Amino acid sequence: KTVREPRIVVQTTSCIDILDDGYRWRKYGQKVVCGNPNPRSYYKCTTIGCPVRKHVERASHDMRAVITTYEGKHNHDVP
Amino acid sequence: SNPMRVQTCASKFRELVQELTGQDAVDLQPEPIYS
Ligand SMILES: [Zn+2]
Repeated sequence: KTVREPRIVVQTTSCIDILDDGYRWRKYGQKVVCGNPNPRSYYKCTTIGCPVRKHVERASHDMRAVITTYEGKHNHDVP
Repeated sequence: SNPMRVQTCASKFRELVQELTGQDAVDLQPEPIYS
């Protein structure tokens, strides 16, 4: 079957990389990327028994472009 | 320019692919000036 669940990617445009998604999160770390001053930050769900992650980044080629990458799905609709 | 999409894909979809999934991505609209 085609691999996607590890690397659920979501793009948007915004004056900044602070964005909402209707879930609740803690941050566990951060790494550097090419072509942009901001770090990529990584998060994990704070719902009980939920092993979902994401990482969030601005792009190199614009101030205004922003991407989130999720890993696994939340079986919960409550934040 | 095309306008700031901000929250447009922040929905709680079930699938592996959010409804506006592209090449991670481009504005599909016609450019009123040169690129
Ligand atoms: Zn969760």
